[PDB]
Amino acid sequence: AVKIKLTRLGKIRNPQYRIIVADARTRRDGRAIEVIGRYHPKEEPSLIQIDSERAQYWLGVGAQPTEPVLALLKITGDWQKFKGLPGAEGTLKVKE
Amino acid sequence: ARYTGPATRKSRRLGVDLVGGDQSFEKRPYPPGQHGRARIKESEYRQQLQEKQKARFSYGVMEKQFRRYYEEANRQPGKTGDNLLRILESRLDNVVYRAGLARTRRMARQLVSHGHFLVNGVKVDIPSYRVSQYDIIDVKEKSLNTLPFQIARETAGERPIPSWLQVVGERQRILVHQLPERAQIDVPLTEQLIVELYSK
RNA sequence: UUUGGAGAGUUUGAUCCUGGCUCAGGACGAACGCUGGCGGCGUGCUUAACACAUGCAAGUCGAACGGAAAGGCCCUUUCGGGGGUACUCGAGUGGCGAACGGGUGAGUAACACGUGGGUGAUCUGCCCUGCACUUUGGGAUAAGCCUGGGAAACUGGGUCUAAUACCGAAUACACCCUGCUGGUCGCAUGGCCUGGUAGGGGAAAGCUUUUGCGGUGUGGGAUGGGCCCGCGGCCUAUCAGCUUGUUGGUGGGGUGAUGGCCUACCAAGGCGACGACGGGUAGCCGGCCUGAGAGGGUGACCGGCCACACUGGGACUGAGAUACGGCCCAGACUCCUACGGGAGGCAGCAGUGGGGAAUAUUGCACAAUGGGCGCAAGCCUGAUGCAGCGACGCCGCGUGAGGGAUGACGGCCUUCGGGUUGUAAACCUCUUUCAGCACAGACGAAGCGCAAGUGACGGUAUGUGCAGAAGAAGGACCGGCCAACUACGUGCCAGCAGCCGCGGUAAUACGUAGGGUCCGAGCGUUGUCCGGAAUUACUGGGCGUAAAGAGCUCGUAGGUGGUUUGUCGCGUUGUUCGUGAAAACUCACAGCUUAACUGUGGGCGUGCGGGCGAUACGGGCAGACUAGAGUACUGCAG
Ligand SMILES: [Mg+2]
Ligand SMILES: [Mg+2]
Ligand SMILES: [Mg+2]
Ligand SMILES: [Mg+2]
Ligand SMILES: [Mg+2]
Ligand SMILES: [Mg+2]
Ligand SMILES: [Mg+2]
Ligand SMILES: [Mg+2]
Ligand SMILES: [Mg+2]
Ligand SMILES: [Mg+2]
Ligand SMILES: [Mg+2]
Ligand SMILES: [Mg+2]
Ligand SMILES: [Mg+2]
Ligand SMILES: [Mg+2]
Ligand SMILES: [Mg+2]
Ligand SMILES: [Mg+2]
Ligand SMILES: [Mg+2]
Ligand SMILES: [Mg+2]
Ligand SMILES: [Mg+2]
Ligand SMILES: [Mg+2]
Ligand SMILES: [Mg+2]
Ligand SMILES: [Mg+2]
Ligand SMILES: [Mg+2]
Ligand SMILES: [Mg+2]
Ligand SMILES: [Mg+2]
Ligand SMILES: [Mg+2]
Ligand SMILES: [Mg+2]
Ligand SMILES: [Mg+2]
Ligand SMILES: [Mg+2]
Ligand SMILES: [Mg+2]
Ligand SMILES: [Mg+2]
Ligand SMILES: [Mg+2]
Ligand SMILES: [Mg+2]
Ligand SMILES: [Mg+2]
Ligand SMILES: [Mg+2]
Ligand SMILES: [Mg+2]
Ligand SMILES: [Mg+2]
Ligand SMILES: [Mg+2]
Ligand SMILES: [Mg+2]
Ligand SMILES: [Mg+2]
Ligand SMILES: [Mg+2]
Ligand SMILES: [Mg+2]
Ligand SMILES: [Mg+2]
Ligand SMILES: [Mg+2]
Ligand SMILES: [Mg+2]
Ligand SMILES: [Mg+2]
Ligand SMILES: [Mg+2]
Ligand SMILES: [Mg+2]
Ligand SMILES: [Mg+2]
Ligand SMILES: [Mg+2]
Ligand SMILES: [Mg+2]
Ligand SMILES: [Mg+2]
Ligand SMILES: [Mg+2]
Ligand SMILES: [Mg+2]
Ligand SMILES: [Mg+2]
Ligand SMILES: [Mg+2]
Ligand SMILES: [Mg+2]
Ligand SMILES: [Mg+2]
Ligand SMILES: [Mg+2]
Ligand SMILES: [Mg+2]
Ligand SMILES: [Mg+2]
Ligand SMILES: [Mg+2]
Ligand SMILES: [Mg+2]
Ligand SMILES: [Mg+2]
Ligand SMILES: [Mg+2]
Ligand SMILES: [Mg+2]
Ligand SMILES: [Mg+2]
Ligand SMILES: [Mg+2]
Ligand SMILES: [Mg+2]
Ligand SMILES: [Mg+2]
Ligand SMILES: [Mg+2]
Ligand SMILES: [Mg+2]
Ligand SMILES: [Mg+2]
Ligand SMILES: [Mg+2]
Ligand SMILES: [Mg+2]
Ligand SMILES: [Mg+2]
Ligand SMILES: [Mg+2]
Ligand SMILES: [Mg+2]
Ligand SMILES: [Mg+2]
Ligand SMILES: [Mg+2]
Ligand SMILES: [Mg+2]
Ligand SMILES: [Mg+2]
Ligand SMILES: [Mg+2]
Ligand SMILES: [Mg+2]
Ligand SMILES: [Mg+2]
Ligand SMILES: [Mg+2]
Ligand SMILES: [Mg+2]
Repeated sequence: AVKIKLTRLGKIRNPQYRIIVADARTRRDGRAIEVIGRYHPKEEPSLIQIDSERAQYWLGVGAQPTEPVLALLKITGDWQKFKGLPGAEGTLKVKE
Repeated sequence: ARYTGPATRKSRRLGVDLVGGDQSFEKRPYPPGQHGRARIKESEYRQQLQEKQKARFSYGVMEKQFRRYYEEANRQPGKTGDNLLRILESRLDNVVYRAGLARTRRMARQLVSHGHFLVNGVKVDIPSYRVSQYDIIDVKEKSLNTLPFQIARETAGERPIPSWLQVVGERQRILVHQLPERAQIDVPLTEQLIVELYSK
C-alpha cells in the first residue's frame, strides 16, 4: 500500500518535508518514487505546492494519503477537484 | 567587529590619503615609526598587498567579507574588476555616503547599524545591506529630527552626486538606476592589483 | 558558441642546466597555549565492534469471549460487606502490529555498488475498484477453583467454561493438474488467442445498525521483492600454476522460480602470462577538497544500496528474517540465591568507567509531519519538532563618534637642535544599536473534534517605551625568501629556526622594552590531502657525458603494415524520439528587515538502454595488381 510521505531533509532548526509517493513500510526518508510537492512550515505563510496532474493520477491508481496530506491537498484544492462535490476552488494566499 | 583605533594611521603608514581631509598626511607623508624614512626594496608582492590594504582599510570592509566579494565578482560572467567595484559600492554605507547623507564611511556605517534608514518602507539596520537595481531608499522622521543628519543634509556640498545615484528632495531619497562603468566611476586605485593578488 | 593556469629562497670564486628540499594559497568531525561579550544558524567519540550501575526507547481492541480484582451507579448493610450495571476494567484467551521507525562499519575484491534493460520464470496481507456466495454438525482448553514442589523464577496433578479459538461435511463448474485436436508470435523450450477436448482436484465469518467494514481467487494496474548478465572500478610474481562436485551431459530430488541448489551414473578436463590461484589493505555510489583542464586525494553530513548486532552456528512463524530490544545450543563476562537454581546483551536516546587531544544534557512535547493500531473518537512513537553545553566551522552584528594644537602629560631615542607614541588624549555636543529594565505580542493550525477547545517551543522570536558612551579586545610577525626597526642585557654561554642559516664583547636573526606590520572574536602551533611538482610528463620528460640502451642475435604470443582494382557495416561519426531517482554544482527568479537558514518554479542532471534515417578515415569478411620484402640469371670483394 503506497502512501504519500513527507521525507525529512536539511538541518535541525528547520524541518523539511517532501510530498513523495512511495511504499509505506520504508524509512521516513526512504526510497522515493516520484517527487510531487514539498512541505516546510517554518516560514511565515508556509506556502504549499502540489502537481495537480500527478497527484490526481496517484489518487486514481490508488495511493492512500495520510490525514495531514489529505487536509493539505484539500487546502490546495486537489481533494475538491477529485471528489467533485464543491468543484475546484483556489483560495491560497500568495507571498507579499 | 570594527577597527576602533586611529584612522590616520592607515593613511600615514600606507602613503595615500583615505578620508581625503587629513591634514596630518599632508603635514608628514612618510609612514610613522622611528624608521619610516628607511629605504625599502621594491616588491611586486609589496605593491599588490598595498593596493589590497588600501582598498579594505578605505572601505572599512571585513577580510572574509572582501574575499567573498572577490569570489562573487569572479563568478559573475561580467568583467571581474567592474563586478567587484559594483559589489563593493552596493554596500548601503558607501551608497549613502556618496549620496551625501554621511560625512564619512565610518559614520554612514554607524548610522546604518543603529538603524536610522528605511528601505522600501521596511526597517533595515545592517551596514552591509545589498542594493540592487531600481531600489528606493527612505529616511524616517526620527532621523530627520536627528541633529547630525540635518547637519549632513544641509551641509552636503561634498563631491558631486554620481550618475547612478541621485537625490530628489529634502527627504533625502536615494535612487539607483543602472550599473556604472569604470570610466565614469573614476574611483581611485586599480582593481587589477587586487584581482591579481587574489589570483595568487 | 561561451568560461577559466603566477612564483620565490637554497649547491659555486662566479654563472648556465639537471635535480632535491622548503615557503607564500584553500580546506578539517580537529587539539593544545593566551584571551574572551551577547544573539541566530550548523556540528559533536574519527581510537576500545571494550565491559557495562539504574530508569526510559512497542503497543492497541468489552462494538470477540468468559468474567469483575481495582473505580461508578442502583437496591442493601452490622460499614465486615452482599446482589445487578457495562460506563469502566486487573489479569486470560483471540487478532493486529512486532521484518516499522533508530544504530555501527568488524567481515566482505562479490552482481557487494551505480548505471542499463529483463522476468513466455515469481509472489505479495493491510488500499481502491468492475464483477459469485457466506449452509451445516461436533468436541475441548485457557481463565477460575482445590492441591504439590520451591526463597525465587517456574511447574505439575485434579475439577470446569465461552468464543471472529478448532475440525468435518454441502456447493464451486468461471480456476489448479494429466491424455486427445487449431490460428498468431517468433527470441527457443513454447507463450498468447482465459484455444478445444475427456478424467481428477480445489474456500469463507461474521460484527455494527453507521460517512460501514469483513471471507476464499485471479483477465487488468502500481508498489514491493528474488534471480542472470555485457561494462566499470586497490597494491603486489620477493604470489606460476589452480581445482576433484572440479568441469560437462543424462536421470532423479530440491526451491516461489531455472540452475552441481543436492544425489546417482557417464567423459576428462575447465580456469591459467589480453595476470589464475595466493599475500596486505578497504564498505560501494550521488558527493567534498585541490587543480584551467587532464588528474590526484578522499567517503565528514545528507541521501541510494550493502553487511552486522557480545563471539560461532541452526531453525520455527509469516505475503515478507543478518529476525538488533524474537527462539535454541555452545563459549567469555556480570548479577541474584535462602546453594536446591535462575537473569542478561546501550554499535536506541541520554549517562558512567577506560583509551585518548577531544567531542554535549541521565532536558520538554506529540504543536506540526511521517509510522502502527482502530468505523471513528483516541492511544503509542528518544522518528521528529524544540531547548541546554562547546569561538569547532560557512554568515551578520556590538566595544562609538563630529570638531579639537604647527600638536598638554609620560615612555623611547637624540647629533642634546629635537623627533616619537598623536586626532591618539583631556575636552563641547550627538545617536545610544545588542545586552539591562517594562508593555503588547505572534504565524507556524482552510489542520482535528461535533465538539466548545486544542502550541512543548514560549510568554521566546518581533514591535512599542525607559536610563545611561554608560557593559565590552586580543593574538602572531617585524635577516632574505615575506607588507613590518631601533635601543637596552649576556657573548661559541643562555637560545632561535620552514630553506639559507644566526651569538668567539659593540646581534635589525637570542631575551626585554618601545615602535610598526598582519589578522580579529578569533589569533598561531601540530597532523593528514591537492597545487606549484612538466618531481611518474596521454595532453606534457629523457637515455653521449648528470639516471638510463640489456652484450648481441634468432624468434613464439602480442602490437603495427608498400598501390589500386569488390559486399555486409561488427573500430566510427551522420539526426531524431527514448533514460539520466532525489540531493549537489552552474545560470536567472523569488522569501526570511539583509546574515546564515530555507520558501516556489525552471535549469543543471557531463553515462547508458531500444525504433528511424549516413559511409570519408579508422577493422574482419567476400576477388586482382606491386613502389616494401623475397626468389630467379650473371658477376663481385672480403
Ligand atoms: Mg527504516
Ligand atoms: Mg497561512
Ligand atoms: Mg490525525
Ligand atoms: Mg590561486
Ligand atoms: Mg568562469
Ligand atoms: Mg644552498
Ligand atoms: Mg651542484
Ligand atoms: Mg653560495
Ligand atoms: Mg551562538
Ligand atoms: Mg545547535
Ligand atoms: Mg532496562
Ligand atoms: Mg487490540
Ligand atoms: Mg477489558
Ligand atoms: Mg503483519
Ligand atoms: Mg517482530
Ligand atoms: Mg524490525
Ligand atoms: Mg551515526
Ligand atoms: Mg559508530
Ligand atoms: Mg564492513
Ligand atoms: Mg575476492
Ligand atoms: Mg501482510
Ligand atoms: Mg458454514
Ligand atoms: Mg478451563
Ligand atoms: Mg455452546
Ligand atoms: Mg464441507
Ligand atoms: Mg460441491
Ligand atoms: Mg467435474
Ligand atoms: Mg470460452
Ligand atoms: Mg470460521
Ligand atoms: Mg476489523
Ligand atoms: Mg542487467
Ligand atoms: Mg558494471
Ligand atoms: Mg538434473
Ligand atoms: Mg527442465
Ligand atoms: Mg546448481
Ligand atoms: Mg545427479
Ligand atoms: Mg563521480
Ligand atoms: Mg589541473
Ligand atoms: Mg594534475
Ligand atoms: Mg570513493
Ligand atoms: Mg537516507
Ligand atoms: Mg537495488
Ligand atoms: Mg552475529
Ligand atoms: Mg553473524
Ligand atoms: Mg541473526
Ligand atoms: Mg533492541
Ligand atoms: Mg535492545
Ligand atoms: Mg550487545
Ligand atoms: Mg542511544
Ligand atoms: Mg578517555
Ligand atoms: Mg566540541
Ligand atoms: Mg502523527
Ligand atoms: Mg469525526
Ligand atoms: Mg502506551
Ligand atoms: Mg504515551
Ligand atoms: Mg534538536
Ligand atoms: Mg575550544
Ligand atoms: Mg570557552
Ligand atoms: Mg559575525
Ligand atoms: Mg568626538
Ligand atoms: Mg530590541
Ligand atoms: Mg494561530
Ligand atoms: Mg485562522
Ligand atoms: Mg527585529
Ligand atoms: Mg622584515
Ligand atoms: Mg616585508
Ligand atoms: Mg646587543
Ligand atoms: Mg605593535
Ligand atoms: Mg599540497
Ligand atoms: Mg603523443
Ligand atoms: Mg617528464
Ligand atoms: Mg649517466
Ligand atoms: Mg646501457
Ligand atoms: Mg647490464
Ligand atoms: Mg599473427
Ligand atoms: Mg549502427
Ligand atoms: Mg537514437
Ligand atoms: Mg539520450
Ligand atoms: Mg527533480
Ligand atoms: Mg565551482
Ligand atoms: Mg524578498
Ligand atoms: Mg536548483
Ligand atoms: Mg567532472
Ligand atoms: Mg589489423
Ligand atoms: Mg596480371
Ligand atoms: Mg620484388
Ligand atoms: Mg670474394
